[PDB]
Amino acid sequence: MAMLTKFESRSSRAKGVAFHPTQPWILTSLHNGRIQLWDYRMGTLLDRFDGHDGPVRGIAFHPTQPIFVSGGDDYKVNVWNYKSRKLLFSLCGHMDYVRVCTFHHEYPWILSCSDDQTIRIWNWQSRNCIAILTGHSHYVMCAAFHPSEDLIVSASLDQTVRVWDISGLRADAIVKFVLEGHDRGVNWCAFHPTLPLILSAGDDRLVKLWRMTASKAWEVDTCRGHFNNVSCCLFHPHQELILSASEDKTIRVWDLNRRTAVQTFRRANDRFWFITVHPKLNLFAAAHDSGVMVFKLE
Amino acid sequence: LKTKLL
Repeated sequence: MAMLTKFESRSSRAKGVAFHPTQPWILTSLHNGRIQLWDYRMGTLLDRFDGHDGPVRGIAFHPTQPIFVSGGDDYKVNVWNYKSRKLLFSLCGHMDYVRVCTFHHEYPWILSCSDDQTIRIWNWQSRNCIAILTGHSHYVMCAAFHPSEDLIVSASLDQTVRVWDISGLRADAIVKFVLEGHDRGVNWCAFHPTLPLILSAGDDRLVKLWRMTASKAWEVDTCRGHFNNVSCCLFHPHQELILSASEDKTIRVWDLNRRTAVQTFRRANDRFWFITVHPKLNLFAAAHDSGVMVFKLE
Repeated sequence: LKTKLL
């Protein structure tokens, strides 16, 4: 597989990346506490937002409104309007670092998760917390909404992946599955957009694929390779492929049905922390120690 | 005492 690199930012370490739905922009949230807005067509730094102390691990655009959300090691979830260029409000509530934050695709909700061992759901119009999901016994490193069902998947350093039934779209939330298999902490999880599958990535250097029925869930297979912690993973939305990124300085592509290696991409001296895909285009971004790369695959 | 700081 070929990587067609479209843009590379050079910066201090980047942690999060978010693709705008219609403009050729990405937000990149940095370890230094700054949030950068880049035009990746021209390669221009359009703006920089300063509203956190310490790393900014979570970053996401709203799908239709001129809003983005950021989440930081200062424990805050911040909501911004990028047209007016203003920080609108802070959702404080988390009691330790925020690891992820994202908007729901339809409801006026923000999802966040934290080292405080909770996943929280906020209504961004009323600006209050509407749900707190407890159960993990260590940091929650990742949480994500299912694209079509009332489910959330989360990953924790407690070595489990959890699937939560959220119900309460209309207690609010119950744990449906607890997935054990990783022998070390789990850093990331993802839903397939259409199949009942989940991917996870761990400090065991493994990416695991799981499947769900209405009543059961279990481990399908393992992507073996990576020689350090696997930071992030996702399903290719248009091909039967798995993508993963790791502190071993590689992005790897694997076949979804076989878990065989397809391609490895390396950087000389940059650990990878995060990968994402554009919500409409076949466009990917990866965050690493020296900035962010935006690329297409074959 | 904390982990995953990078």
